[PDB]
Amino acid sequence: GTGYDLSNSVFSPDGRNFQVEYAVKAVENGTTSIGIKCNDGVVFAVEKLITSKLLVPQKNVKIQVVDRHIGCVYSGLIPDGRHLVNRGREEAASFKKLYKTPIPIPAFADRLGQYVQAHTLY
Amino acid sequence: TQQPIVTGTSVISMKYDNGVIIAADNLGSYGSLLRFNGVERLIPVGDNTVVGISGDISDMQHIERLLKDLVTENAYDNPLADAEEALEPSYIFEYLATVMYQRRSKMNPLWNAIIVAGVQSNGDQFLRYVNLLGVTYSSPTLATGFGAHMANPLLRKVVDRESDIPKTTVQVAEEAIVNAMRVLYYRDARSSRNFSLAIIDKNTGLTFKKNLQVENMKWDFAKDIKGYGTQKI
Repeated sequence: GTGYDLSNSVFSPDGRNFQVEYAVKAVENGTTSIGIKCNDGVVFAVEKLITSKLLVPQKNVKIQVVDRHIGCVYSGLIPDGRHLVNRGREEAASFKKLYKTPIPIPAFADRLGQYVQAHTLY
Repeated sequence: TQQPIVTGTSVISMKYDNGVIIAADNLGSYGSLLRFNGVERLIPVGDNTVVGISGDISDMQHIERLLKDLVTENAYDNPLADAEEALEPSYIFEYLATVMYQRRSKMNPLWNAIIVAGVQSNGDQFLRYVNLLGVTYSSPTLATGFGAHMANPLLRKVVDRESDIPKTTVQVAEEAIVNAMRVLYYRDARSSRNFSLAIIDKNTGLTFKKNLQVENMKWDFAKDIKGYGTQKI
């Protein structure tokens, strides 16, 4: 029948998860942000909408650092993005703590990836 | 409740007109065995703070990485981690102090004695001590282990009351520390010739000297010492 898009872990009859797809609409409504991979590093840039002259420049920082060597930026629901960075931070500390070497980027990517995926399971 | 294994002897230090000095030899002993000669026991945190650690060296390494985590975490969501909201000597101290007293209170101490040395942002000298019991105190001179008994008396001859500090120069201060390190080498059976020294000055910032040796030792008179009483030859 209908109503496949009401609960988060539900497969629609064509095998999709509509709640995820709705979340994507919140991303699209976000301000724009980018990453440019150069020959020895990466640049991150982001659009900060100035709603009013009452805002303070440049005092609403959106780009976040994880550990000492990782930059994160996100578009969409901002508090969600901070929650994700928070988890990235704990995860990167836990990795350094045990393995001594600061977390390699693919390792770190998978850490967030497994954790984001997890919120599409229940 | 534990017992220390690999150990570091005295950390000694004082404050002069413009900042602080702190010194520590480069050795980790294994009981009577002088096992490791490369041990750096002065831990710089930032450029206004050096942390000298005596006691169990496994516990020191642990404390050492706590400090790095503390610098990393300060810089999270902080566009002022390189000014104004950078780590202050007193912050780093209160943290360590908190951990020490907490571990003691769990009956599982961090088997150490720590002296935190640096210059605060306003310019004030910071010098404080915490140990494996969480006991804390400040004085114009400070020292752990043998340093407490042999270094402090030499150092207090230079800075004997607070009013002596603006009188004491860096050269005079640095002189005392070096002589003290030599006296310790003469008389502390767990000590080492090689040592490190750090000066944190309100105008020169952090100056960290590694691989110093004890020099100018008097040993000559040993040729004249024969027997233990009546022997003439």
